[PDB]
Amino acid sequence: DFSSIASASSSWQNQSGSTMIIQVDSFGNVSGQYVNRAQGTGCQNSPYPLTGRVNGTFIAFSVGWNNSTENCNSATGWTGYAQVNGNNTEIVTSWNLAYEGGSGPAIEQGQDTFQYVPTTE
Amino acid sequence: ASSSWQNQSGSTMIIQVDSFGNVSGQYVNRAQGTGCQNSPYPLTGRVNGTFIAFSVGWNNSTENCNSATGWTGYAQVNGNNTEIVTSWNLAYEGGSGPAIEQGQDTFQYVPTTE
Ligand SMILES: O=C(O)CCCC[C@@H]1SC[C@@H]2NC(=O)N[C@@H]21
Ligand SMILES: O=C(O)CCCC[C@@H]1SC[C@@H]2NC(=O)N[C@@H]21
Repeated sequence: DFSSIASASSSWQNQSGSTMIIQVDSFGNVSGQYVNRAQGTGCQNSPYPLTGRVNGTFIAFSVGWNNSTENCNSATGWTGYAQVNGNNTEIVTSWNLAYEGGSGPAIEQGQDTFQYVPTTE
Repeated sequence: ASSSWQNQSGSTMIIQVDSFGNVSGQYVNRAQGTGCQNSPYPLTGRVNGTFIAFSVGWNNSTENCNSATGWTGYAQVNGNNTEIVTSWNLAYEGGSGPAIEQGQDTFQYVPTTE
């Protein structure tokens, strides 16, 4: 359960190198900070707030791509589930990125799997 | 600040945008064939200019669908109409195990809930 995650910060990285730090409360809110490091994308290396909801093993969270350091005129939402892989827990997700193309507004699809990262010294 | 929306499926939401770009409200699901219909669910999200993403976990203690959905899109001003064009994913327990369904919703701006 994402309850296991409650009342503590926990960190998570995806295969494109992005990290998020997330707080899950007992009310099922998700708060955190999202550092994007995926190539081909604006808004990298700078923390973006994030908010979402957890229900048991499922989660969905949201980021708007403005934090005052960089604005990419866009937003992303992710939806997925926690699962145990080997003996790591990860979060499997599909995501959409809504942004301003030059042909017009577009919405790009993709997938991201986040691995739990324990705190390091 | 506060506004109501209905999508092609008859589903309804109310959203407040605060001074930090947070979205808050509730979502009432009316899409045929789905769980968790006709019952308020918490909604949270973020906005950025004309773009937005929001999230719901389908759990309220009246009905838990073991389930969560995220939407991402943009508002556009279609004359008298304002719309939110979205794509969504719904992650849920399927028969094989956990799974993720894709779909799309256009939300029409509701002036005064008719
Ligand atoms: O380029 C932008 O408009 C904002 C950054 C985009 C980041 C996307 S969102 C989904 C995918 N997962 C990531 O960690 N980064 C990309
Ligand atoms: O059946 C469930 O697991 C909960 C109901 C989910 C309703 C989906 S979410 C996306 C689409 N838009 C809606 O207003 N309803 C469906």
